[PDB]
Amino acid sequence: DFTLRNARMDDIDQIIKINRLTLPENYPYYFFVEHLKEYGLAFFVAIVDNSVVGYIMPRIEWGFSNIKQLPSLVRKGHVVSIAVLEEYRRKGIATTLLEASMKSMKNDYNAEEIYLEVRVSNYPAIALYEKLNFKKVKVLKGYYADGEDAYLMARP
Ligand SMILES: CC(C)(COP(=O)(O)OP(=O)(O)OC[C@H]1O[C@@H](n2cnc3c(N)ncnc32)[C@H](O)[C@@H]1OP(=O)(O)O)[C@@H](O)C(=O)NCCC(=O)NCCS
Ligand SMILES: [Cl-]
Repeated sequence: DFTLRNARMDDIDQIIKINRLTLPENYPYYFFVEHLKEYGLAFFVAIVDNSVVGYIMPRIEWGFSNIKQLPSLVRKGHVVSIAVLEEYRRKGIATTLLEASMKSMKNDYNAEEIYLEVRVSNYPAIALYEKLNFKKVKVLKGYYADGEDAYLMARP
């Protein structure tokens, strides 16, 4: 089984290692640090045997809604990055990380809606998000480097 706690500065080495093994968007270390500094309460790691096997990196934003029809300014949570090491997948880790991060986005940071972007080919993640009541809002054409479309997904 696994446990969740808030990420700490000394987790970043392991967070970056997971990021680089699992995802092509390889953000600089300082990028991870900025999110930990500003939105840390909603930045979680999953722990198995005193090591990090998963994380969720959040951002809290203010701007136009991705959900309302008429332009509408809101406080919104943004899932920037989420990953689980291969060996530890399908154990409910990402679900747990997401539920924990979303709680904090709303309760610590006053987020009113939550959104993310995902590769249209990333069926495991799309399935995860739809389980947690995210809906496809629109296709961001050619969002990824090389040209892959993203779904913008958002949750009221
Ligand atoms: C997407 C990812 C974070 C899922 O992590 P996870 O801990 O394995 O997810 P969970 O175990 O909580 O799964 C929750 C739901 O996700 C879906 N899912 C996860 N992996 C799946 C897969 N291999 N095939 C089909 N559905 C999958 C299922 O609907 C699952 O619900 P269920 O098993 O009860 O039916 C993980 O596969 C991953 O680390 N991928 C690489 C990084 C990445 O793509 N992150 C997202 C970028 S936007
Ligand atoms: Cl691409």
